[PDB]
Amino acid sequence: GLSDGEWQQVLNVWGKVEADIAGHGQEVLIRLFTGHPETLEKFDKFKHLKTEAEMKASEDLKKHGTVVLTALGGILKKKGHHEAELKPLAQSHATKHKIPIKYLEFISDAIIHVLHSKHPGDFGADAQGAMTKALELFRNDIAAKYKELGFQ
Ligand code: HEM
Repeated sequence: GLSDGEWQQVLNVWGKVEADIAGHGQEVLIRLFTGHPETLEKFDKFKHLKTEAEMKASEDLKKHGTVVLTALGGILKKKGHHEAELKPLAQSHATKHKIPIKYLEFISDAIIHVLHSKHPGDFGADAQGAMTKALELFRNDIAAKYKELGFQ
């Protein structure tokens, strides 16, 4: 649960991402894959990437980063009223991709890391607080659907 002022902060931060969605999306995925190499094994289309240079050169990885962040932005713009947008993603991630909730924690922390890396000194304590709460709400509502499905 976020206040209006907290949502305002989230959507202000999100404007930074929307100026360069592919570059942000690329860096989020590279931070996830290099920091948590087990996550790469869930992607049949990325498991061939052995080095970060290959990851950086991969146009398909940047494309998937765009898909991911576009979906997340659509959810965030709902300011918590996201049941219809979140349900299919929870279902695909539990039943088809088999992504444990732990990896959603990993990508959440990776988003924070990338924001500080690309906007140093311009991602303030209030903005980090509100963005963190929004990612927690997203993860928690996914977790409820995972529990319904019995997925661990
Ligand atoms: C911010 C959280 C994330 C968002 C919003 C997101 C969004 C998406 C979307 C929109 C798709 C395509 C449609 C679908 O299959 O449902 C996708 C595919 C996928 N997601 Fe996620 N995702 C997230 C986190 C993750 C994480 C943590 C992993 C793995 C570590 C992951 C693994 C995948 C895989 C395996 C695919 C299929 C790729 C394909 O083969 O083309 N997702 N995701």
